[PDB]
Amino acid sequence: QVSVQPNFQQDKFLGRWFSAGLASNSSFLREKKAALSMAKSVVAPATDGGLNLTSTFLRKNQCETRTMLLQPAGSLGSYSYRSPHFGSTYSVSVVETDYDQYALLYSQGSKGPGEDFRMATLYSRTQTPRAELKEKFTAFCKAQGFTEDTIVFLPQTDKCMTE
Repeated sequence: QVSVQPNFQQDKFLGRWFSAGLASNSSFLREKKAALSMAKSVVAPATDGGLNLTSTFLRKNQCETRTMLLQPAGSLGSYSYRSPHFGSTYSVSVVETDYDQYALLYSQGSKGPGEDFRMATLYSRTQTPRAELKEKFTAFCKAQGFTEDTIVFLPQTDKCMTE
């Protein structure tokens, strides 16, 4: 069902990415769509062969950090995320990437209260992705059945982007 980047090279997907686009079926996210902001995500190899994703972003008047272990899930580019707080499991796939400019990610709830969740994410190596890259994201979101009102390009913040 979910496309995973052919011949995915985990060693080339590491380092700093910015979340520049988001689309989801979460009513909660839809309702604060306007208040959502760009996050800075750092990808590093995890001790289990998968990836650690550490994201920092501005919410209210403070920088928040979140860490996510992406465990290998059967093929390179396909991962599983298990929420420590809600026991929910999600499939996370790197659908398409050129490693030095952009990545398209797709996440799907599998088990638990988050089971019906689905989300597409645009990762960019810079805070200002070219229009063509934003086209690839819009096109992916539409094809996957996300509607125009749930697709957002996350505006940059002047905070929580450092180190």
